[PDB]
Amino acid sequence: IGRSSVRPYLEECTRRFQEMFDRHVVTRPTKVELTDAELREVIDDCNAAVAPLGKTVSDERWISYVGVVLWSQSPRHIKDMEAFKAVCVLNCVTFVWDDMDPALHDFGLFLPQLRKICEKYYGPEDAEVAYEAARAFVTSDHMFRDSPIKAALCTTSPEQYFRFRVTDIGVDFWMKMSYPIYRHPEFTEHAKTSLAARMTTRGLTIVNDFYSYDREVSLGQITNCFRLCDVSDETAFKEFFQARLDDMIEDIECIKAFDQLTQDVFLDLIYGNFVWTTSNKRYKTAVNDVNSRIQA
Amino acid sequence: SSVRPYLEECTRRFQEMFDRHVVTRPTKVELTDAELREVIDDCNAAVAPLGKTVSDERWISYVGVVLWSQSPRHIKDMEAFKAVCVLNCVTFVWDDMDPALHDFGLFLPQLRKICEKYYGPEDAEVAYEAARAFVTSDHMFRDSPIKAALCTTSPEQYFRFRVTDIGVDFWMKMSYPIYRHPEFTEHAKTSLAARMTTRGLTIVNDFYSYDREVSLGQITNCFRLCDVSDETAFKEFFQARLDDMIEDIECIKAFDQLTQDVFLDLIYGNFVWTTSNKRYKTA
Ligand SMILES: [Mg+2]
Ligand SMILES: [Mg+2]
Ligand SMILES: [Mg+2]
Ligand SMILES: [Mg+2]
Ligand SMILES: [Mg+2]
Ligand SMILES: [Mg+2]
Repeated sequence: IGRSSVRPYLEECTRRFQEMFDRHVVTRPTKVELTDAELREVIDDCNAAVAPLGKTVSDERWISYVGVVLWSQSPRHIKDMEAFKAVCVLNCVTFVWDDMDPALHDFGLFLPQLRKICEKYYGPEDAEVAYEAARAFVTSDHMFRDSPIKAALCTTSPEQYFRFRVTDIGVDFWMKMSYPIYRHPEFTEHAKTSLAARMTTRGLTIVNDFYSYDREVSLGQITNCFRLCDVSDETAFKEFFQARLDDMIEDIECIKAFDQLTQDVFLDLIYGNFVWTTSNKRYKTAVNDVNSRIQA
Repeated sequence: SSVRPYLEECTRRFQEMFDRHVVTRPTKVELTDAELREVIDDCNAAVAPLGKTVSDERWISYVGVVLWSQSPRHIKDMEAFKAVCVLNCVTFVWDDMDPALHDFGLFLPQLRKICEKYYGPEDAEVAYEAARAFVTSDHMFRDSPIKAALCTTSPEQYFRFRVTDIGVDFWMKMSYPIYRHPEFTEHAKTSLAARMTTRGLTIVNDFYSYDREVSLGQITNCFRLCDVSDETAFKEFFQARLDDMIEDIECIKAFDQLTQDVFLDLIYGNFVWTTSNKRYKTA
């Protein structure tokens, strides 16, 4: 398995995902429109942050990354657009880190840039929280690139895999830098306990694992739950896919027990990510110029 | 209902499991009589503004879990160790207190005082934030619809809640200064450490504290997800929880040797304390 694929299922599963969201979430996500200059403010900061790492990346590639933030926040409830712009920058620059050959990982060079982004957009205390989460994320991505721990958690069972993904997919980082956008106390506390990350991990990870399976197997990347099944076996795939859909539904139904603003945010993240993932260049083909490995 | 009809068998089954999968037994940390008094003085000073007194016996009951569940082979900082002793004991008191007794204005400063006494500046912020998050979570979720949904839906929703609520995430973020081991610090700060150890800690505590919490109408206990009266269903459910512990423990063994030691000493350590301590023999 290195040239295995979920291509045959692409159509049916997208419809299965879509019908699950129509039944259980209902409310469609709405894309944040960035003005002319906000978009270039963001992209300018993004280049500045990765510039020390010595790899050019395109405005096309930036706008691929930033799409998840434009689509998966909660525009009904946004209050702080400076915090929003920060999440755009931080998520974009850590995507680059994610897509990057570990030889290009310079902490001494990159970590000061993360701190600068945070101090620019947040107040003193939010900046510290956003930075520790940024630091932990890029440190975790680097730590596990060939770790035996990653192999154990990703090959043992769904539970061990999703436990790894709370940090690795970046959703704990996302909550801890997104709470200042909303200035909602309940959500802020769920972000700080990581309950918010834990509630949304499977919904984000299952969707992303399906649509990025082809790219990741081609690159030898083993962090994908559908590697726990034989995708060439249609019966095994469909049974596994079904249990992953049950996981998403159970999570969503428990999310509805949270207060109204908080659950709106959780569901806009799960559903928004699905709209971005299924409409974006990054998940259209295994290898292209917005998702190719950034190497030596 | 009660799980006393099962206590004898399940204790042996727990032990058999640890003997096979962990083997290395926990050992109790001995404090000098000076150290014990410093801890108890710090504990009494932190709870005093809340207006409740705590017997010296009940403090030593609480501190048992820290004496037994650290990894004495790897300790490099006894000031950090006494911090955990103090922080664990005082947050125990907060756990057992009626929500009306909860006052953040008075208690949060005492937590920060403790962390500032025993830790460097960076560690003190990490320990204090985790202490704040724990007591704020325990308060927030008393009679919360969220807690009811997460504890009555499935084991998976339940254990997700317990990562924070049982206090293991707090434990790791206040305990990594004890060891100054760079890998363990990172797993502690990602909360991977807490996630790896949540079920081993929670399943044990849930079994032995089931009787108390059912009497007090507390729902945060996984054995309320099965019918403890039906002994077939109980044995089935208890086996699945045992399988949960075994899988976690085998995956923990892929962590580095020192980190793996701390994780397993934590889970096994808590089982010995729980089974022997005053806290868990009557409601
Ligand atoms: Mg990744
Ligand atoms: Mg990736
Ligand atoms: Mg992926
Ligand atoms: Mg309790
Ligand atoms: Mg409790
Ligand atoms: Mg208990």
